[PDB]
Amino acid sequence: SGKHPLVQAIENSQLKTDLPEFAPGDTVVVQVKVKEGDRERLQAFEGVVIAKKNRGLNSAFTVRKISSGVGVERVFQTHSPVVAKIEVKRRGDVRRAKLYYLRDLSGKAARIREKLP
Amino acid sequence: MIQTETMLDVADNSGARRVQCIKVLGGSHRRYASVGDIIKVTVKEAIPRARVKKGDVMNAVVVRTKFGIRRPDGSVIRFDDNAAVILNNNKAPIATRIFGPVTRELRTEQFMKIISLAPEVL
Amino acid sequence: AVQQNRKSRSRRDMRRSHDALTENALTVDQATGETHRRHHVTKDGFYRGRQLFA
Amino acid sequence: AIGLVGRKCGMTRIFTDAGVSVPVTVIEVDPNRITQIKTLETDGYQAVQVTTGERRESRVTNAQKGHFAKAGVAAGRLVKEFRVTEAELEGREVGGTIGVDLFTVGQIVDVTGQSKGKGFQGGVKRWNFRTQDATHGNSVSHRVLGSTGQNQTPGRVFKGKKMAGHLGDERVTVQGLEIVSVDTERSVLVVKGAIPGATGGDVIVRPTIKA
Amino acid sequence: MRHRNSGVKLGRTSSHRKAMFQNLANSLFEHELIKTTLPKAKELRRVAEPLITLAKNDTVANRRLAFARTRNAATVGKLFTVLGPRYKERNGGYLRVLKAGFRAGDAAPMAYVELVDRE
RNA sequence: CAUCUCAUCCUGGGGCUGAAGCAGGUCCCAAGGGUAUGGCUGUUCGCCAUUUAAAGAGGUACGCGAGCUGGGUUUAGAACGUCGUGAGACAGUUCGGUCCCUAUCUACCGUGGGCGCUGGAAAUUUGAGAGGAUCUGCUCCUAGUACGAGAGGACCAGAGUGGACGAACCUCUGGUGUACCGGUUGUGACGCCAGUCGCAUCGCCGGGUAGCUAUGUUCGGAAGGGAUAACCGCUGAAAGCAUCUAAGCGGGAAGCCUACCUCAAGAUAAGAUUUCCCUAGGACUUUAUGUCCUCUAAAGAGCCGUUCGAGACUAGGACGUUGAUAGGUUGGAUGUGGAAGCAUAGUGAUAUGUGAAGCUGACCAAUACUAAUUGCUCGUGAGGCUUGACU
RNA sequence: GGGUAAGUUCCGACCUGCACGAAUGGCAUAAUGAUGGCGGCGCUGUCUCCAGCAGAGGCUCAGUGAAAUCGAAAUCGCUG
RNA sequence: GUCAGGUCGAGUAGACCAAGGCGCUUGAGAGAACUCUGCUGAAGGAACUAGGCAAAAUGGUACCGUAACUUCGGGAGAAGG
RNA sequence: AGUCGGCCUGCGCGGAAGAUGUAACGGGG
RNA sequence: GGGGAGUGAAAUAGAUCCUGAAACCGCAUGCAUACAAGCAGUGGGAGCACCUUUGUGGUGUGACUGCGUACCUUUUGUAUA
Ligand SMILES: [Mg+2]
Ligand SMILES: [Mg+2]
Ligand SMILES: [Mg+2]
Ligand SMILES: [Mg+2]
Ligand SMILES: [Mg+2]
Ligand SMILES: [Mg+2]
Ligand SMILES: [Mg+2]
Ligand SMILES: [Mg+2]
Ligand SMILES: [Mg+2]
Ligand SMILES: [Mg+2]
Ligand SMILES: [Mg+2]
Ligand SMILES: [Mg+2]
Ligand SMILES: [Mg+2]
Ligand SMILES: [Mg+2]
Ligand SMILES: [Mg+2]
Ligand SMILES: [Mg+2]
Ligand SMILES: [Mg+2]
Ligand SMILES: [Mg+2]
Ligand SMILES: [Mg+2]
Ligand SMILES: [Mg+2]
Ligand SMILES: [Mg+2]
Ligand SMILES: [Mg+2]
Ligand SMILES: [Mg+2]
Ligand SMILES: [Mg+2]
Ligand SMILES: [Mg+2]
Ligand SMILES: [Mg+2]
Ligand SMILES: [Mg+2]
Ligand SMILES: [Mg+2]
Ligand SMILES: [Mg+2]
Ligand SMILES: [Mg+2]
Ligand SMILES: [Mg+2]
Ligand SMILES: [Mg+2]
Ligand SMILES: [Mg+2]
Ligand SMILES: [Mg+2]
Ligand SMILES: [Mg+2]
Ligand SMILES: [Mg+2]
Ligand SMILES: [Mg+2]
Ligand SMILES: [Mg+2]
Repeated sequence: SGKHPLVQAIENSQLKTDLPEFAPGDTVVVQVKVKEGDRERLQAFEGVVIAKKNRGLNSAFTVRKISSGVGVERVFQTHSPVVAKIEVKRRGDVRRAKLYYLRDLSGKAARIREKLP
Repeated sequence: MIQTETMLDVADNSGARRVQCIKVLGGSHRRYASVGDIIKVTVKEAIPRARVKKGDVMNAVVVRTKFGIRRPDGSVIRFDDNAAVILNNNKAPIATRIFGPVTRELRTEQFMKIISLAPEVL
Repeated sequence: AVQQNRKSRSRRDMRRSHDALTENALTVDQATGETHRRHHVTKDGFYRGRQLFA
Repeated sequence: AIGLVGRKCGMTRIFTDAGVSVPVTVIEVDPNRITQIKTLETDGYQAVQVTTGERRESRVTNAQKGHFAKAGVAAGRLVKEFRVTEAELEGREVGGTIGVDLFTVGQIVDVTGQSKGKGFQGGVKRWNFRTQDATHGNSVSHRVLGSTGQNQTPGRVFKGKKMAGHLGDERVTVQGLEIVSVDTERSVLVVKGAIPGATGGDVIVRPTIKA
Repeated sequence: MRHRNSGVKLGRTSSHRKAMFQNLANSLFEHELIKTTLPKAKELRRVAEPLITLAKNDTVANRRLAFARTRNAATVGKLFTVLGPRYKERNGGYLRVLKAGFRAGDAAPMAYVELVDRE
C-alpha cells in the first residue's frame, strides 16, 4: 500500500489466498516444486524462519537449516508458485523480528524456545 | 563470488582440506567464479596419505558459495562456507565421496557424478 | 595561480556586466494604504486584513 | 512508427505459471488524442501529433487553446509527434484516439524517457574513473581526475575529454523490451525490464526499430 | 543527491537540532507568537503540530509522551488544558507562518509563527 | 587520465605454399573495437606462475609531480670494502633523510545572462552538422560428413550460452539508512517511586521505512543498403594470339558512407508547420518605419509565493483558491516487537494478561485546516522598400 | 637447498674472500631496541571496487576584506 | 609554584556532575563535484604497496596454563584458556 | 601482310611506411 | 556629512584649508560596437553627429580595406618561450 493504486491492482490479482500464520522463530517445512527435466516433484526444505518480510506480492521469508554439517539459508518469495505449501511444525518464542544471530551459533546454543499458549 | 586468494573448503575426499583460488578461468579480466565455475587452485592443507599433495596446482569446480545463487523465481540460496571439488586435467571430478550439499546448477554432462554422489542436491 | 598580464579595465567591467541588482516585489496594501513587500507582513504587523500585536 | 505516450507508474513483478519471476514496469496510458497530421504537401514530412492527459484551462495559453480547438480534442499536459509512413496512416485522422491496444503481448518495443538527474558529478560516478590510492602517502587527491593531457604537444586539452559535469536528466532509449501484458480496461501497458526516469515521468513507447 | 528526502540540517548536529526545535516549540506554546528565521519556522510545523494532535486526548500515557518530547512540565500542562481543548475539532493547521522581512545584523529572512485562534 | 601512427598482436578479407583435412609458413589489404592477473626486484626490462581471441610495436618534454607518490638516483648523519699520510673520495655498497602555489588568459567539462533571427507570442518540429557505440569466447547442429591409409578432422550455413565493456533501473538479493523501533552500561536531572530525557563516537548493541546504491535486475553492440581495398572476374582490342582494361560490364572486408542512439537552426544560410494578439486621436516639420502630446497596455513573459523524483547559483517542471503545490490531519501500509497504567503470580530479580500492543522520517490515498493576495513590471497600437505573380 | 603456484629480497650451505680477519678488535651471545631484512596467525575499505550516511569547508545571501603577479593586449585550432 | 569536591574507580586515568566559569566577536541558507574529519559496509581478505603505510584488531580482574634459549635474574602478561 | 629485338636519347611509372589535422603547389583551383 | 544664511576680495580660500599635475576611479553627451580572429597602429575610406558656411571648411567618431610579431639590454643572430 506504499505503491500507486494501479500497481496495487496489478499486483493483487496474483496474491496467494491460503498462507499459514508463521512468525520468525517457527520451524516450517516448505514444499518446493522441482523439475528434473520432464519430471515434476516436491522437495521438502525444513528449518527455522529467521526473517520475514511483509510487502504483499513482494513478501519473503528466510529459512535456515543445517544440512550435512553445512548451514544453508534459503530466501523464499511467499507468493511464488514454486512454494507449493508451507507447514508450521513448531512455534518459537523470540524477542526480535530477525534472528540473524543464529547465523553465528551452532547446536545447543542455537536452540529456540517453544511458544506455548 | 570466488576471486584469486580466496580460500575454499574441499567438499570431497580427494585428500585436500584447504585450497586457494589462483585463477578464475574462462575469459580475460574475469573477476569472480560462482557455483559451477571452474577454478585454478593450489592445495594449502592436505591429509597425510593422499593422492593430492600440498603445493599442487589443480583444477576445481565451485559447489558452494557464501554469496549465494539466484533462482528464477527471485530466491537466494546461501551456504555458510565456500567449497570446491577437485577435477582432472580434462575437467572431471576425481572424487568418490561428496560432502555437504550442492545445488542443481551442476546438472550437466561433466558434473553428473558430483550430483550423483552428493548427500543433498538443493 | 596568478595572472601573467594585468587585466585591462575593459575586461574587468565586462566581468562586472552581470553584477547589477534587482528591485523587490512591492505592493500597496489596501487595508492600510501602506507599501510592503509582497507576501510579507508590514512593519505595523498587518497582512491580508489581519493584525498581529494589537 | 506510431507509438504511445504514457507515465511510468512504478515497478512490480509478474509470476509465471512455471514459477519464473519477471521484473516489470507499469506504464499508465491515458488514451492519446490525435491533434494534428503532417503530410508531405504541407510540412515536408509525415507525422502524427498527439496529446495525452489533461491541463487546466488557466494553464493553457490562447495559442494552444486554438490549436486544440481546431481539432476536436481537449488540452493535454504535453504534445508529441510520431514520425510515421503511409499505410501507417490509413485509419488515422484528427480527433481520433490511439489507445493501448496498438500493442500486442510479446511484441518488442523501445521505451524513451528522461533519466533521473544526479546533478553535478565527478569522474568516478560520471565516467567510471578509478580512484587513486586511499592511504599510501596519497595527498588530498583521491577522487580527482588525474592527468588531463600531455606536455606542450599538443599543449591543450582535447575536445570530448571526460571531466566532471552534470549527469543524468537526459533523454534515454531502452530497446528490446517485451510487452508482458496489455490491460485495456485499466489502460495500462506492463513491459518487462526497467525504463528510464522516475515514477510519474513521461515515457514514449514505440515498436522496436531493430525489427 | 537528496531525492525525496525530508528534514533539515541548519548547520547543526542532530542533537543540537532536536534540542533547538524542542526549545522553539516550548517558546511558541508559551507565547503563542514568536519571530524566527523562515526555514526554522517552516520546520517548526512538523515538530509543534504533532504535539497538539497528541494533546487532543488526555491520558497519562499521552501526557508522558508529551513530556518526553518537550521536557517542560508547564508546556505539558498548557498543551493538555488549553491548547488541546482549543483545537479539538480543527483538522491540522494549528500554526500560521508569515514572512516578516529580514534580520538587520544578518539579512536572514524572518517569519512570525502564531497559533491560529490565539488572543 | 590519455591521444595519435601502422612497420598488425587478435578479430575481418585475399595470393602463394614443400596448402590432403586440422593446423601452419609467408606475402598483400585492413587502425573499427580489443589487447592479462600475480611472485621477485625502486625498477623500465627480464625471468617465472597461471590465464587469454590476443597479452602488438612505437610517438606524444623517453605524454602526464601548478594531478598524486617519492621506492632509486643526486645535499647535510653514519658505517663497510677500497684508495689516500691526511682533509677526504668512489667502476661501489649499507641504514636514515621537509615534494609550495586560493587559476588571470588559452584549452576543456558543465551551466546561464544578452542580443540577433524583416511585428509580437505559445507550441510542435526538419536536420546541414556533431558526438557515442563498433570487442570477442565456448557448446550444439550441419557431421564424425568432405578430406585422410589411419590418426584425426573441416569450409559454408544455423541455434544457444558466456567473458569484458556500456547504459538504464531499484521489482528482486544486499549495503547504507546519526530525524523510525527496541535492548543495555555509567552518570546527572526531571521533588521522590515509577516513568524517561541529557551526555558518553549515533555511548554501545540489534533490527529497519523511503532515497541513494552494486555485488542486484533488465537491455545493448541486430539486420540491412551504397561505394570500395587487396584480390577474383566477364567480354575485349592495342599486339591475327594472349590479356580483368585501353572502351564496356561485374564481384569483393570487423575498414568508408549510411544504418542504431543522443545533441543539433548563433545552420547569421538564423529553416518549417499550427494556433493566438494588437485596427486611437491629434498637432509640428528634417517629408519619413520623422518628432512630440493625449488615449491605449493585448497575446504573452517575468517578478513574487507553495514547491519538485529538477538543481551549486541558475535553468527546467508543477501549482497559486474556479487550488491537492507544500505542510498538517484522517485512513492505510510498513518497521519495531508485547507501550504506559492497572491487575495477577512470585521473597525478589522477573513473568503473564489487558493487547501483536504502543510508537512508527522520507511512502500511498483522501482531506482546504495552514500557507500559496488583493498585485506590479515588461511586452503595444496591423509590422520599410523594390520587383514578380496571382489579384 | 628451504620457503611460495611463481622469491633479484630472506634463511641454510658452498668458497672462486675483485677487495674479511683479530682492541680503527674477530667470532658468538641471554636480555634490551619507536633499529634494519624476511615469514606467519588474527584482523581488516590497503585493495578487487567502491556505496551510503554524519559534521566541517566548497556553493548562494548579508557584512568586512587580503595575497603573490603584472611591457601592453581586440589573449582560438592546425600545418609550416 | 599552590588548591582541587561528588558517583564509580588503584588513581591527580576516565565518563557524567558540584562550586565556580563559560558558549571560544561574522552570521543566514543550501545540502552539487571535490577536500578534510568520522561511522557502517555484501563476497573476498594484503590480491594493495617500495613496504600491511594507514586503518581494523588486541586490551580489565581472578584463576588455570605457558616453549626454545639463558648470563639462572629472565624469556613471561610467552603462547593460550 | 609487314614483322622481329639491339642501341642512344625527351618526358613519364613502380621502388615510396609515422605518429594533434588535409599538411611534400602558400591556398583555391 | 551636507544645503542655505552670514563673513570675506575670494569659501571647488571652510580648517584633510595657497596652487592643486599624473597615475587611478566616477557620471554625462556624440559616434562606434553582439558572423567576427593576432603588438591594437598606419595608409585609405563610407556613414553619422555637432559647429559653422554657402567650404575642395572645421571638430568627434570610424563600417570596410592594403600593410604591419612592443621597447630595452646582450648577442653571430631575438616577436622570441
Ligand atoms: Mg566607463
Ligand atoms: Mg602535505
Ligand atoms: Mg587524505
Ligand atoms: Mg519530500
Ligand atoms: Mg555555516
Ligand atoms: Mg550524542
Ligand atoms: Mg598496412
Ligand atoms: Mg611482471
Ligand atoms: Mg616523461
Ligand atoms: Mg628516496
Ligand atoms: Mg533495491
Ligand atoms: Mg534500502
Ligand atoms: Mg526512578
Ligand atoms: Mg559535560
Ligand atoms: Mg500518518
Ligand atoms: Mg520503552
Ligand atoms: Mg616481498
Ligand atoms: Mg675491518
Ligand atoms: Mg694484532
Ligand atoms: Mg687493530
Ligand atoms: Mg608475501
Ligand atoms: Mg578576440
Ligand atoms: Mg598551437
Ligand atoms: Mg579528566
Ligand atoms: Mg567488507
Ligand atoms: Mg562480512
Ligand atoms: Mg603483493
Ligand atoms: Mg601489484
Ligand atoms: Mg600501523
Ligand atoms: Mg584504531
Ligand atoms: Mg579655484
Ligand atoms: Mg586647496
Ligand atoms: Mg554586426
Ligand atoms: Mg646569451
Ligand atoms: Mg648565444
Ligand atoms: Mg625576426
Ligand atoms: Mg620577453
Ligand atoms: Mg608570450
